[PDB]
Amino acid sequence: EIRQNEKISYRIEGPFFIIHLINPDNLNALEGEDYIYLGELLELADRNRDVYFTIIQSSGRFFSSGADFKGIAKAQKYPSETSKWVSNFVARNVYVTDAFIKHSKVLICCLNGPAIGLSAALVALCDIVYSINDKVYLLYPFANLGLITEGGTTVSLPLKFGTNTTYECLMFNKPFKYDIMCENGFISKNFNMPSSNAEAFNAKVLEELREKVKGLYLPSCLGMKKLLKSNHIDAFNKANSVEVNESLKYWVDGEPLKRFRQ
Amino acid sequence: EIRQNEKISYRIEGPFFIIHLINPDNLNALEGEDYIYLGELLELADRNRDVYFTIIQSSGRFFSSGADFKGIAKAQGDDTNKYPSETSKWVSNFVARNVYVTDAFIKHSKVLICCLNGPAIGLSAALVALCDIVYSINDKVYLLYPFANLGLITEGGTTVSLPLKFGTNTTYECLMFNKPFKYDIMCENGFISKNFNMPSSNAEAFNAKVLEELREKVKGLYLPSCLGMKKLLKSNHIDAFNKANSVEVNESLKYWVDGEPLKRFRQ
Amino acid sequence: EIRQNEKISYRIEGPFFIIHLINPDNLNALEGEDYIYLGELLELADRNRDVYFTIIQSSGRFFSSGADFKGIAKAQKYPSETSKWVSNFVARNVYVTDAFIKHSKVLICCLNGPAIGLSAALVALCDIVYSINDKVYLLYPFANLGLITEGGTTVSLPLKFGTNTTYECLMFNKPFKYDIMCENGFISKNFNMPSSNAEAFNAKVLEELREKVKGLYLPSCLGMKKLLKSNHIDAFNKANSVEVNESLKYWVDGEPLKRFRQ
Amino acid sequence: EIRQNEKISYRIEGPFFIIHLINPDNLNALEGEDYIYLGELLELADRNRDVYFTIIQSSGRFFSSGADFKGIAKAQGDDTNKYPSETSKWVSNFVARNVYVTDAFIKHSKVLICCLNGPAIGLSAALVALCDIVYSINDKVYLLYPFANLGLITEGGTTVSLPLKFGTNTTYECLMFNKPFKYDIMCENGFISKNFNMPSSNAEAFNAKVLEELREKVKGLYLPSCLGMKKLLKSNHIDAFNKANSVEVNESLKYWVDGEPLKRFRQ
Amino acid sequence: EIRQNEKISYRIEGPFFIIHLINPDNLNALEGEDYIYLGELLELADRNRDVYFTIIQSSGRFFSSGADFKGIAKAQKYPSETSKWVSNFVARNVYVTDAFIKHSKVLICCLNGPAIGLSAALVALCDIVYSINDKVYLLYPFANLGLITEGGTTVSLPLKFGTNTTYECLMFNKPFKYDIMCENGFISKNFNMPSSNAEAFNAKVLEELREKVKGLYLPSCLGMKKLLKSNHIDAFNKANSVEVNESLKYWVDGEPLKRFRQ
Amino acid sequence: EIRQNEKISYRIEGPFFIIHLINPDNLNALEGEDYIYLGELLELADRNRDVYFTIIQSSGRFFSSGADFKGIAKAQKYPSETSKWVSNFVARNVYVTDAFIKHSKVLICCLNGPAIGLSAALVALCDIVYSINDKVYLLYPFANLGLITEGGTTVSLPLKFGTNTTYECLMFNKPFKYDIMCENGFISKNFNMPSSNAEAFNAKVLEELREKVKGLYLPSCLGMKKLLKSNHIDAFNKANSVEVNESLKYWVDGEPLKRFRQ
Ligand SMILES: CCCCCCCC(=O)SCCNC(=O)CCNC(=O)[C@H](O)C(C)(C)COP(=O)(O)OP(=O)(O)OC[C@H]1O[C@@H](n2cnc3c(N)ncnc32)[C@H](O)[C@@H]1OP(=O)(O)O
Ligand SMILES: CCCCCCCC(=O)SCCNC(=O)CCNC(=O)[C@H](O)C(C)(C)COP(=O)(O)OP(=O)(O)OC[C@H]1O[C@@H](n2cnc3c(N)ncnc32)[C@H](O)[C@@H]1OP(=O)(O)O
Ligand SMILES: CCCCCCCC(=O)SCCNC(=O)CCNC(=O)[C@H](O)C(C)(C)COP(=O)(O)OP(=O)(O)OC[C@H]1O[C@@H](n2cnc3c(N)ncnc32)[C@H](O)[C@@H]1OP(=O)(O)O
Ligand SMILES: CCCCCCCC(=O)SCCNC(=O)CCNC(=O)[C@H](O)C(C)(C)COP(=O)(O)OP(=O)(O)OC[C@H]1O[C@@H](n2cnc3c(N)ncnc32)[C@H](O)[C@@H]1OP(=O)(O)O
Repeated sequence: EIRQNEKISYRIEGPFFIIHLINPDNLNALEGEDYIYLGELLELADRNRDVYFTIIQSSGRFFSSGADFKGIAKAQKYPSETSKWVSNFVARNVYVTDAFIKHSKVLICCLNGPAIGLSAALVALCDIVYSINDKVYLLYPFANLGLITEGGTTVSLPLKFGTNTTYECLMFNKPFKYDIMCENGFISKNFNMPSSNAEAFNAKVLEELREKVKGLYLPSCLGMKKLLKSNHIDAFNKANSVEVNESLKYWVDGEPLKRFRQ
Repeated sequence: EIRQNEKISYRIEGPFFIIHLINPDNLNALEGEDYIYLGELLELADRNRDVYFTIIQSSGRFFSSGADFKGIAKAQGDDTNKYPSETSKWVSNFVARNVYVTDAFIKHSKVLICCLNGPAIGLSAALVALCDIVYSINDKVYLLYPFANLGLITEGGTTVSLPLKFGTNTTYECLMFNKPFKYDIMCENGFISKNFNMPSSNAEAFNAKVLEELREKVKGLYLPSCLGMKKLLKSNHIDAFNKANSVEVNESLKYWVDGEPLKRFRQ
Repeated sequence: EIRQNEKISYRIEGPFFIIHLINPDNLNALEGEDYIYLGELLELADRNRDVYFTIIQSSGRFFSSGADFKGIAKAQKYPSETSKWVSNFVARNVYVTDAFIKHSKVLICCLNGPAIGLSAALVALCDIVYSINDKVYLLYPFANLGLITEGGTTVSLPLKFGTNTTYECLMFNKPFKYDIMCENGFISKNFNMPSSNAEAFNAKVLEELREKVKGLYLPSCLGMKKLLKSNHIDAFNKANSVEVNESLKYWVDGEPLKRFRQ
Repeated sequence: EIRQNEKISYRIEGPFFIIHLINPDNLNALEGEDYIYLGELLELADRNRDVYFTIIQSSGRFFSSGADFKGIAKAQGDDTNKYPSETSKWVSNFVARNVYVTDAFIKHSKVLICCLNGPAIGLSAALVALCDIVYSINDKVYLLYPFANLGLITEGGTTVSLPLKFGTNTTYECLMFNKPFKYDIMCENGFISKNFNMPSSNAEAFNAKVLEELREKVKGLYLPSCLGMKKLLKSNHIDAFNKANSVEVNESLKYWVDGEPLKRFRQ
Repeated sequence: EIRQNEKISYRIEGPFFIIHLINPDNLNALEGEDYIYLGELLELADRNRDVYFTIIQSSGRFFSSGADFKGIAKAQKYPSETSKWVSNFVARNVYVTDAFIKHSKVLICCLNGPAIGLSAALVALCDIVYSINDKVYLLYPFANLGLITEGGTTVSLPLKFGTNTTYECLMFNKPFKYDIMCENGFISKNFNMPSSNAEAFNAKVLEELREKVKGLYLPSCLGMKKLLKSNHIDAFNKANSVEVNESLKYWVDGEPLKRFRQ
Repeated sequence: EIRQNEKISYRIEGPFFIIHLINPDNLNALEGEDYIYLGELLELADRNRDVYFTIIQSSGRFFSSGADFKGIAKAQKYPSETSKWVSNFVARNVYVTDAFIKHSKVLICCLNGPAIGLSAALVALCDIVYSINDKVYLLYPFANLGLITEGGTTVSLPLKFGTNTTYECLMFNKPFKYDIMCENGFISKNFNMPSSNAEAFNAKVLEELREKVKGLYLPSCLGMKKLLKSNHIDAFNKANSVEVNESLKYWVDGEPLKRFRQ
């Protein structure tokens, strides 16, 4: 049981809890409350004993263009700038990043197009990623926005792409392109479908997943994930706290607001 | 430069940045915005190159009775809505404040000294346990962490600080059964570095006397060494504190959302 | 549901799962299968959603004199000495130590008299310890038996008694006496009752516990323990594996067997 | 000095301690006592001051098909009892063997080289992933960890070794869906240091050719440097491996005791 | 302010602190005091608030052939062999490795040819590496010199090249060649220029860097690096201390000196 | 085999390797080369298979007053201040601290009077400490000398005395007195003998040790220590490297030299 959100839906099909970003006209840009909603859906999936896999799917040509700048401008009532940003940015980010970090079900991202910023951080926290075609990329534009690492990217990017690649991309605001994703095994399967039909891609992933789970003992999947998660859980939780608190001086100084308004 | 707050003041005297909780009629109970203010003051002290020591002092017979329950009830009565869910409300009201103020203490680079003029409770007691040095007014001080009785869990880094400073077995006895860490336990674990043995009716005299002794003790010291040493000492547990901060604040949410603390905060 | 064991019983009273060592004529010395049984009882308590506290109580004048030497002599069928000790010692020790380390309920030991060896290791893994009187002590006689640290004592003893004290006691086979236990806050309450009535002591602890839990929100107790456990869980699990494997060369060399037979 | 085992032999040639799995008709499937024997051989090599490299070689078209299911069925049919409970049985049969052999690999101080003459499966594949260097016979080798299909979880340190050597996302795809780590994935992650590109019908020629190249490569090296370097490299993940060993072996128990793997091991 | 060194110069251009190894006739082999000098330059760059990037460039056909053996022979006054090597090797290595490990500016290496030994260790500690052409390699000849890992290679090589590749190269004294560097993303861009003009390569890298920093908020770069560094800082500091002390027995035994003399 | 040193002797008696500081007229103040010598003696004891305990004893009324200031003034040939202090301070500290941290034999300190500075740091690295009488203290005067923590005190002091006590003593240059030592179990036994006869104290400790080892299986002592050491070995090695490098800016700035001259 949870409120409805017009930008994000979910459903359950057998052992699969499927979350769908459904706002393609705005490239599935997300506001603060939408990130919170996403975290609440993960927590709902996590409490359902019939769910073994949580699948995140999107719509249109982008997975998500990241945080909604119009919503950010609306957040610019509180005794100080610090208090405002603690409520609007710190809170949201620590909550949703935490929901991904601790999630006990196998978390699969269907990457139907590019992801940017905090949405791309969340993709990097998923356990398995499938791409629609070779035009997908991840962009973390923090240096261009006057921000720093978010959503656990301090840990996930070096871990999944290597340290030297991560510095080149983050320091100079360059994308992690399809080729770098394939070379680091970030994408487990490219479906090579046209960008004009995310829907067909999403259905095809689900169809393959129904085939792949046949005969598996699903509690083994969760048992294995529980052990695998313990390799970096501490580093992720440490990073979440420091990222969110260290970002405050950037917001309070004002640079991101200037730049979020080109 | 910072706004004023009627419940907390500060001043600078030489190398000392002094923070004073000044609401003794309410036992220096603090609302969310006051915890935030406290974190902002630490960050202000941390940026001031003339400050080597940040001293936290209070007033009256309590250091602080903890989070203000009236303010907590305000975050439940509406007051428009103005939140799409209970989760969203508690993320903004509890998660955010706690993660911010705990972090300000954990990372503080100046020597952080607590003048314990009476008991401390809850999140305020957690902050006392994050200070580097603690002086007590007399042997009637105690720390109480009443999480089990409020339907909550560890806050303000107590997951790490209590076992570290009081031992694990003592921590379980106190936290599981809502029992205070009393003066004798504090002294036996070296938590209190000096008991001034003054009457509880004059926090003001105690506070002045601590400052007077501190002015004497710093004479002849090379103060950048103090900071250099703290910078190394902090690295022993910094990772564990930062990890605990994130986890404590997120794991509390289900307790707030379930509603138990609100029932219990009501008497 | 579990088999019966004549040396160890259990019962449930409200939120308390009570385990009772009931072989005072043999000072509650335990064989390998009894340590395993103890681990199985912990795991049973851990799965019961009505249990919040697991209380371990004993009988007579000793809590437990440790591993039963007669049973050890019986273990002296297997292709090698290594294989024998892997089955008899390694297996038992890793299993029972693990059951204590991961236990999610609040674990309380009623110390009715001295504990020795592996039984004393288990006492040091409990969250809270109450003593009957000031004659209790813990002895870890590994240096005298030709063995090394067991039951997580590599971590628990320095953690609960300090490093320098631990070296003095372990290197020279000296007890951790009541005074050192009180000074390190290892014992949370001394009941100051006569050693001739463990039964009255055990009942009195339970009576105080029923009083102390009134008004508490018990899920908070478990929530707090779950966070507290994460401080050292990794070090305990690492120690368990190394202790058990490093002990093998001592058993295979034969020294403990000579000495276990004075 | 050690007993003989008809399924595994060893010999020493100069600085090389060579272990050979010699039961190709059964795809070098191993029973519990064989895993133990393998650990004993590692410990023997580790104590020999003339040995600098421990080389593991196999026979036939498979490196090893993993744990022998017939032997597993023996540990279920009785065979007197002779165990007070299912838990006690599995502690002795599974827990004990796994924790011992995994530990022998994790702590081994000599350079550990695997000659991969064909596929490896299960616990045997876990041991391959614990070796320092791996050479393949041809591009048809693969590693399979079929835990999800057997109703089990990670074994032999794979909790740590697979994400470390293949990356996290690749590891989840393979483990969650019971898919092999194929040659191409092995090459792309640098898991295989050299592919010899020889036919699968002659493991013997492959094994000899690896040894021949190794005799050439060690010429002129100061061999104590190899060991000194390994001693430092091992410290990067030694704690994580030891922690994982204990947890893997204990967490598997509920899967054995519940019975699922026995049903599934039966076809 | 710092003394001059004829083998290494530096200059500052805008946000770039540029260090130039300028002894191509000796393949930029470095003596102990030159490594120390290099550490001092990093520490100077680190204290300059206008510097955001520290760029290390070399000359000729080699980046650096490593420690100068003629200088080593000079070091073979002190009460013991141990005391001599503590002063000559331990001290310098622990200092320069530490300067690279803690450096807070973005550290970029312009790899104009091969690097060997301690110089190659320093290349592996840089955040970003650009290569002149596909003939560059790194060689860590410790096994052939009778030494062990240096300059944090205990951590940096498995981290950046993987553990199995690291064992093959280190155990058998084999280079990490261009192909292995590209496959692990160690090199972020190959400029594909001729080895006869390091100068042109160096100028071209600086030109591209000036282009890539345009529009970026440079304090974000440093903020991000400060978080990224925390992933492995503890392991690097631990390794530094252990590498330098464990190498002593190799120097004192004398093997490296015999071998440094062929 | 090792050279002789007039300020420090050693001998072997059965399983005991006994190191004796023998310069009471100068309160056993030690120069750099004497610290190095002390490290070499530990490494000699560590390589001797008949040694199970390494015992450090001193003479006169002080254990050691710390680093010899006259020797420090001599050290104030080198291209820079940095290079000088790297050779004189960094090198020696990193070497001797490492020798104590890694030592595999049981390390016992006979505290015949106060210890100061780096010598007191070494006392805090010993496994077991016995005091002559209740007038012993440890003083770490770093704040008064314009230095920072040394000899692993960053880790050993909070570990053995607690964090709040450590801040009070270090920040304000106050001694850890006998009472604080006894309350934290730092001292395992006070012999309560007069300060005018260190020799009798030293002989009495050895006599009690010969009595306490009787019947023990000494390889168990070492086996246990090897496991106990792993609890904090990484933190000690990390601290060693950081302490020695971070102290440099204090020496180079000059403050300690001014203050070492009163
Ligand atoms: C509390 C949470 C804290 C948040 C942490 C902050 C960090 C982040 O999440 S990063 C978000 C920063 N966003 C960016 O940097 C913008 C980059 N995204 C882009 O899409 C690029 O502009 C670009 C060039 C790739 C898009 O090209 P293009 O496909 O032409 O986009 P466009 O056609 O304009 O998109 C369609 C519509 O979606 C809207 N839209 C797209 N992205 C966003 C966004 N991030 N925010 C708001 N609206 C957006 C457009 O305004 C446009 O509206 P309309 O149809 O009315 O013109
Ligand atoms: C964003 C932040 C999230 C943090 C979440 C939770 C963390 C916490 O801080 S937990 C702390 C919650 N507080 C408590 O459990 C205890 C608070 N209440 C108490 O009064 C003291 O504990 C107690 C009982 C020891 C005081 O004893 P006593 O000396 O008798 O004082 P008492 O007479 O009760 O109070 C004196 C006056 O101060 C007021 N006051 C004292 N503490 C508080 C408080 N915490 N909130 C509101 N008012 C308070 C009283 O209401 C009373 O006012 P009035 O004169 O109008 O009656
Ligand atoms: C698979 C698991 C691996 C096990 C890990 C191994 C490490 C350990 O657990 S340590 C166990 C080692 N045990 C010891 O060192 C023995 C020390 N225990 C003692 O009780 C001491 O002998 C001592 C002096 C304190 C007891 O004094 P006391 O009270 O006079 O004992 P006592 O009167 O003989 O005890 C009563 C009976 O219990 C029996 N008993 C007591 N302890 C044990 C024991 N550990 N094993 C077997 N039987 C025992 C006695 O044989 C005696 O039998 P009876 O009544 O027929 O004479
Ligand atoms: C204490 C230890 C605890 C460890 C617990 C679990 C960890 C594990 O090791 S899991 C591994 C379990 N094994 C498996 O899942 C796969 C084993 N079975 C297989 O045959 C191979 O995987 C497979 C299917 C790829 C082989 O393909 P293929 O080339 O067709 O060989 P196949 O014809 O099946 O077998 C050849 C012969 O060797 C025998 N054999 C092969 N592997 C095994 C085995 N693991 N156990 C018993 N017999 C085996 C076959 O029974 C067959 O004998 P026969 O001539 O009498 O029919």
